[PDB]
Amino acid sequence: IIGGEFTTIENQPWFAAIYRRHRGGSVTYVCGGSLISPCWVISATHCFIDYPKKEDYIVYLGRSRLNSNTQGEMKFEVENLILHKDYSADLAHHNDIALLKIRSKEGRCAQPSRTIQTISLPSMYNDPQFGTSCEITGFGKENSTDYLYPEQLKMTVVKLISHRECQQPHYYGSEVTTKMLCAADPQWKTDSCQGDSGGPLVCSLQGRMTLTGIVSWGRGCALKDKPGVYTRVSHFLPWIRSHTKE
Ligand SMILES: Nc1nc2ccccc2s1
Repeated sequence: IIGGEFTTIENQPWFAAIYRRHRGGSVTYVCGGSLISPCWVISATHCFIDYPKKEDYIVYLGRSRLNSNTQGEMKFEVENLILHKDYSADLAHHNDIALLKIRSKEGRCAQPSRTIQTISLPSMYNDPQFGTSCEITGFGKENSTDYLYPEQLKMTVVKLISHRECQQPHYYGSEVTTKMLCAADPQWKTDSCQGDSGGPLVCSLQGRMTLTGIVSWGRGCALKDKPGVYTRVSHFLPWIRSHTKE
């Protein structure tokens, strides 16, 4: 997250931190995700496509720090890693959505607590109007030029951009489809960045906090006329519903 503010997991208790174990034993951060039911985390396919083997991954819930344990956190293995079969990449990632079925070493799913909660899905084809303020959360870079990721979780606020505006040549042209959502700051001063992929774009939809988007792609970070692009969750409900019975 470029700009914005530090936070803790109590302010985004559905946030999942996803790591990969290497041969040799070293563990590195992959991407964010969101707990949508006790056994299911939703994220982005592009985070996993190069290493599609479920055994490679570790998921934490209730974690506020990147490389230290948070009191109360839960650690899970990935029982199933489900990637979208229509995924494609050209800048733009199409159908950039993934499901992780989580399972602890003891065979259990997430147990809700002060630091671990689920986020509601939107109803179909129901999104906030352009100009609406939403929140994004992640452990991604704080500056495009940084090498390190922040040790503490961050969040910021971005505003939804209409498809009409995002499709202008001077924005992203045809790279953006109707299954994607653009969001940015009016001054371009805050944005998602490398390492934020897979995490939640959350909007309040009729009084309910709702998973409107999943961090997917963008040209650079916090650049004029280059918004963050998000998988439009409300266009994938049948896919999510079918695959969460797996
Ligand atoms: N504005 C955005 N920059 C990035 C970088 C990596 C992934 C997602 C995004 S969205």
